[PDB]
Amino acid sequence: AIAEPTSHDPDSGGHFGGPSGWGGRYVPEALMAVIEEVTAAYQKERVSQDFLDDLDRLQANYAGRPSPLYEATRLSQHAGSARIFLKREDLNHTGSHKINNVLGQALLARRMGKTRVIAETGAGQHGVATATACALLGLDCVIYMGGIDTARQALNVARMRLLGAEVVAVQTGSKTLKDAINEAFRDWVANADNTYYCFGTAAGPHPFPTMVRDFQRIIGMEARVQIQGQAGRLPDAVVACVGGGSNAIGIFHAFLDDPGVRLVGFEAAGDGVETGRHAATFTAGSPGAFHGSFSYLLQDEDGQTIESHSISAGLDYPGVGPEHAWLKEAGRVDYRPITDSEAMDAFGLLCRMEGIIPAIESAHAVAGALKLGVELGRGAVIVVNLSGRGDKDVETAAKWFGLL
Amino acid sequence: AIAEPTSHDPDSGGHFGGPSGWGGRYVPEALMAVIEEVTAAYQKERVSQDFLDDLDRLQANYAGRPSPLYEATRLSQHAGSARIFLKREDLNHTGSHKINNVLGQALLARRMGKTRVIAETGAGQHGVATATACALLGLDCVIYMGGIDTARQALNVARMRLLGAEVVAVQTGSKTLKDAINEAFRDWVANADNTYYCFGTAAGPHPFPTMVRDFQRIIGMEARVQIQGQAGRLPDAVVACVGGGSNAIGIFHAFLDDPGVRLVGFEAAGDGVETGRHAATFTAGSPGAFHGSFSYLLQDEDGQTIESHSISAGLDYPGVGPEHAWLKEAGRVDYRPITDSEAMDAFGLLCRMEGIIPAIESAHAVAGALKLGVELGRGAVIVVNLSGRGDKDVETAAKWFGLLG
Amino acid sequence: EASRLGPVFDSCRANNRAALIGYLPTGYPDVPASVAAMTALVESGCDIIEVGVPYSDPGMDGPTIARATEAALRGGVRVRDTLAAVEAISIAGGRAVVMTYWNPVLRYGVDAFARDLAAAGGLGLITPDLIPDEAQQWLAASEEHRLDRIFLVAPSSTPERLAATVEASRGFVYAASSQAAPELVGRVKAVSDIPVGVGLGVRSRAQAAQIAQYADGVIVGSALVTALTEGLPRLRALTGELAAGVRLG
Amino acid sequence: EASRLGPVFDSCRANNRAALIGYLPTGYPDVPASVAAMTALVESGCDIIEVGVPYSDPGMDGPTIARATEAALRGGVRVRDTLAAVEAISIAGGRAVVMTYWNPVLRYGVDAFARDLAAAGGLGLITPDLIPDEAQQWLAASEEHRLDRIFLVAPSSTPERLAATVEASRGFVYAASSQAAPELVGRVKAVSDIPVGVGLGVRSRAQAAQIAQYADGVIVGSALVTALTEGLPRLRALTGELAAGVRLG
Ligand SMILES: CNS(=O)(=O)c1ccc2c(c1)CCN2C(=O)c1ccccc1F
Ligand SMILES: CNS(=O)(=O)c1ccc2c(c1)CCN2C(=O)c1ccccc1F
Ligand SMILES: C=C(NCc1c(COP(=O)(O)O)cnc(C)c1O)C(=O)O
Ligand SMILES: C=C(NCc1c(COP(=O)(O)O)cnc(C)c1O)C(=O)O
Ligand SMILES: [K+]
Ligand SMILES: [K+]
Ligand SMILES: [K+]
Ligand SMILES: [K+]
Ligand SMILES: [K+]
Repeated sequence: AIAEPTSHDPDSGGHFGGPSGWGGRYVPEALMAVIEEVTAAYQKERVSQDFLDDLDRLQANYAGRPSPLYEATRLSQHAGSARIFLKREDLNHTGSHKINNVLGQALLARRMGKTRVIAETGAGQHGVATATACALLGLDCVIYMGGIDTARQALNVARMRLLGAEVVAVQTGSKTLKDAINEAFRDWVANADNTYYCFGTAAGPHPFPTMVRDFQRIIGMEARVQIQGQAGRLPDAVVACVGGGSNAIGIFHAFLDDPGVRLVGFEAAGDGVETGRHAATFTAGSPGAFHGSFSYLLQDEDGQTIESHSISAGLDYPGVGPEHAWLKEAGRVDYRPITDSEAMDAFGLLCRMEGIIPAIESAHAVAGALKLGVELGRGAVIVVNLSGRGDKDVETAAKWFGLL
Repeated sequence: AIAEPTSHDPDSGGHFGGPSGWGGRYVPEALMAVIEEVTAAYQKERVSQDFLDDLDRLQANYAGRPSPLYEATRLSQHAGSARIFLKREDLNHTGSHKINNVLGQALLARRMGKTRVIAETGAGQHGVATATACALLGLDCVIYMGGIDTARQALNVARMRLLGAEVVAVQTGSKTLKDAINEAFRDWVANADNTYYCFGTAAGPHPFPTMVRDFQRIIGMEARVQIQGQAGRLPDAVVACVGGGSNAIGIFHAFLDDPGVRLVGFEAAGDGVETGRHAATFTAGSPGAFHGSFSYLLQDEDGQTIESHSISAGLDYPGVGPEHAWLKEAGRVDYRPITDSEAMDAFGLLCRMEGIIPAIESAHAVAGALKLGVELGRGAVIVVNLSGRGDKDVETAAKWFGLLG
Repeated sequence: EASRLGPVFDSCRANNRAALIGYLPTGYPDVPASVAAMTALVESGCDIIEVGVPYSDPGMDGPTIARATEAALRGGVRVRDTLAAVEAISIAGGRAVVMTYWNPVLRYGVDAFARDLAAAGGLGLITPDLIPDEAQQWLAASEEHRLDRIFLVAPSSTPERLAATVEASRGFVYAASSQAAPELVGRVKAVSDIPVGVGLGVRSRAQAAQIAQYADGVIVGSALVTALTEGLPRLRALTGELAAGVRLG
Repeated sequence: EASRLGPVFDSCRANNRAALIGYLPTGYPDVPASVAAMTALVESGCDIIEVGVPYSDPGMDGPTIARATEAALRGGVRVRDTLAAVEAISIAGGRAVVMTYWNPVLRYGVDAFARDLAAAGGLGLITPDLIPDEAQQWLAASEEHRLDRIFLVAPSSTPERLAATVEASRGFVYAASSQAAPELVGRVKAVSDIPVGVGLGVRSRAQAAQIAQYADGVIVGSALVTALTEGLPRLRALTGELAAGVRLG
């Protein structure tokens, strides 16, 4: 459904909310030629039937869409007897929602005649998906990953290399997601004429926030149809974890114009929001320009980026996408913190109750859904985006629970 | 409707092709009470629409069925310009076809009032699947796994433990699949009153060959519809890898009565069938009684079991299911060996051409399809059962391809 | 006609005692040593010797016998050594039956193995993983070569299977199995007069005498291996104590 | 009327030379040492001083400046130190602009920072990650407080964006970047007469001389940091050499 725009789209400059100024392009002039080139190519191909046919063919026969919606009845007793429905993005090829965005952008990269694709990765799921599509389409691929993330997500490093993608370990700064983005940015600036930057979350300069969301909208469109078919009505709440915001905006968007549907994003609170070791951008951050957009970020009084901390590599990011900043300002979505301990408890609970090993990212959403079920009460319908599976996190989780 | 007891089912004693043919029940009398109770329970529930509805409901919303069928166009030149179609069981929940059989059997165990489920595992996919269903259904779970397999499939060991299952490392014999089966067997004979045995392949005593195959039939049923939609005709061949035989029989069955469709199963040849370090049960084995059935196995001149070897933990098994023996004797299915090197070559080719990291088991089927494509030629349509994904084999593959040291 | 083992149980019943049935695996700790031990069992009062065929995957055996058969197979024991052990036991004046899993018999050939076992003086075959449902070939060779056929019954056996298993057995029925053993013997007595042997992890004279109160035969195996592992004199002493237990006066 | 840096480039044209534009980051190796270094730049012949604001994630900076600003931040440098450095330069008789990424300005407040930069004696602002498309608040602040606004053009800049960028600049245009540096200057000279500064990793007197043959200003930064790291006397000598290089025109 990418051919038709939305009433929630930004202006030509990538600004959400008019005077608020969320989004935009806070980039060097050296990137503007390729940034305009990607923007124009996306506007051309999003209405091209050949493009849409290729994307749909890959989502069905290659990625495994639609992903199912599963009512986790064994969680209900632990969620105030609410009814928790899991949108099973963990079952996509490569094991997360990232493949949705990557298939779109990889096909676009080939349409533009780019010979080289680069990407950042934190949890390694965007890196694997990108490597996956570059193997499939025959494109050179280089993935940038913080050195700390290469250690705690080592399964995905080896998957990427088996898929024939180069992996560059990033040792600057906090050696995590934001530092991988910094290094890949520098690569794009130097090699813009032949290199496509396949960005993995709903942030960055225009057109990335909108384009990523458009490729992820398929999640919420399926979920909106599936919840009505299974439950007979729209949900009381749709929730998701929020790193940069791609899986959350993907499942939220189809429900934006449903006034009775609560939308709740759950962000990583690490050791606790009062400890200075968290990634809770909305809870503790403030507006600013960062990584190409105007949005929220964790920053000190001079505007220096504060390094984030989370047990989850995929949420360990001090920024957040501008459309979420707009949705928070409008009061359409609420954003709440979930700590390391809360996430890991929900992790174990989902293992023992439902036989689903989730990504630690997605466990933050499950943890918040459990709390929201207690708030909403018996019979409330809550759709949860289960963004990824937890094979990459099995070592961390076994160590956490003493299973070594 | 429901796939009624068609003409391929064994007799009431579990025999394929005659009352003293393949299959049967070569078990101690100490298990016959629980074997007859499982056989009666399965015969009752396989014709119950409410049971099939429960299984179908879990397959659709929990396991992600149907799995797609993907034409791997970038393999064609390595397959004599044939067209390779991948049946993507790797996309099932837990990452393999094993979840199809486990959901059927765990629903059955719950229908019987059993509270404790035991299972063997080699690659750890059947163990993870069993542990997954036991968590989902509130059953106690104990998985037996050979000590050598717990080392080369360590990812699945931790998955099983996170799912609340006890994992028992088996140190007897070759410390692989056949030895884990022996230990799970000993557990069953001691706890036959309250424990259900969730067997993970199309072997063992009746009713396991038939019941496992029936729960995996959905693979070939979907694929037969999907391939006619995509290629416009029935395939020239359907291929799969063969350990005990569950994923192969699962995709073969819908095609048994299509006489123009070749069926080829590919078994693990390890270092080579002439080296004595292989698992090529049909290539080098002979008929005998093993693990509760009469079928082919690797055995010496006295009937002692010859230990098998494969880089693939899931194919590292010296036996094979009795229905495959019957189809081989009948000439309906051909069985051919694939070495470690051929399988790892196909593993790496699927990685860099299609972006799919397969199970090393499944890599044997891809490798055989490439060879088969050369034999059949340009335009041949070959359906391949991609039985699982290769996350469990990433460390093994990384060493093989020099990504470590 | 009469079973090959019929006279033995008749003679034991006439002396107010149970038959002592002793098991040893061929080739443990090696072929000559195991033959010497089986001969020692004959000399020490065993009425029937169970000659065990070591098997690669013996799922029904406890760790004591499993380790011993593993050692025998490492030593190169062959199925034909079990036949030679039967000869030596026949020559020593003993009475031998073979206990084996079914696949070595299939590999040997059922009729061929039955022929050679009877020729070596064997009196019967105990088949722990062959149920009567699959025993068509064995039933024919058992009648042709006049060998007893000892099937197993279990505490879990349904009434139908227990009756069919007893009807199929000749010589005695193996009641493999804390009061489940005497009531399992009682269920066999309720449908047939065939002798019943009991295996129950017998380790002492006292345990053998407990079984002799209700059973026609006391089966001992694991304890004989353990005794042999210590030494041949320890085996003779233990077998002497066990032959005392099966006697009631 | 005229740009704040207008007279500075006028005095350089009359002397048949390019302006020497030197960059140093505030707070490296510490705040007092950096101000002493920036004063030395004025004394050693720098026409314009670029005072850099250290930023936590300086994606456009090379390793020399990025590591120095990182060290400055480890030492606790603050944005107010930059304004104190501009005031010291103005008192010493120098002409200072501030080079900064945009978020520190957003955090400070664009108007408040423009006002405080003007009051410190600063003459302009260089904005490497602010394009005119987002510069609405800065344009208003630039005019209100009579500050030059130096945007960057790139070799890859489209003709339309180069024109819009040049039109939006006051003081000079920073031609950030073979033959691409003179070509980029020529593309600017074709649409306007505004001075053009050129940064090109200048390290030697000869390189400054080459660029002075077509550019209105020569921008040296990384080499000045490298010299300060060796020591303040090394910075004085290198700045002198570069000062002579821009007179070669
Ligand atoms: C050597 N003879 S044995 O030890 O008595 C003997 C007989 C039978 C079987 C075993 C040992 C191990 C496996 N087995 C089975 O029947 C079986 C297979 C798959 C699933 C469930 C099963 F129950
Ligand atoms: C401190 N100012 S900076 O160094 O010039 C600067 C400006 C912009 C950006 C970066 C640094 C890194 C990230 N970034 C982006 O625009 C971006 C984000 C996601 C995807 C693609 C992108 F291109
Ligand atoms: C960081 C990337 N992953 C983030 C992630 C997230 C958070 O990213 P979003 O863009 O907010 O959806 C959620 N769930 C899973 C399974 C994830 O892997 C990555 O793989 O590079
Ligand atoms: C042995 C088990 N796996 C066998 C296996 C096989 C071979 O087993 P079959 O029963 O022949 O399908 C094929 N593909 C995958 C992914 C497998 O995991 C196991 O996981 O316990
Ligand atoms: K690639
Ligand atoms: K329902
Ligand atoms: K931002
Ligand atoms: K095999
Ligand atoms: K700079």
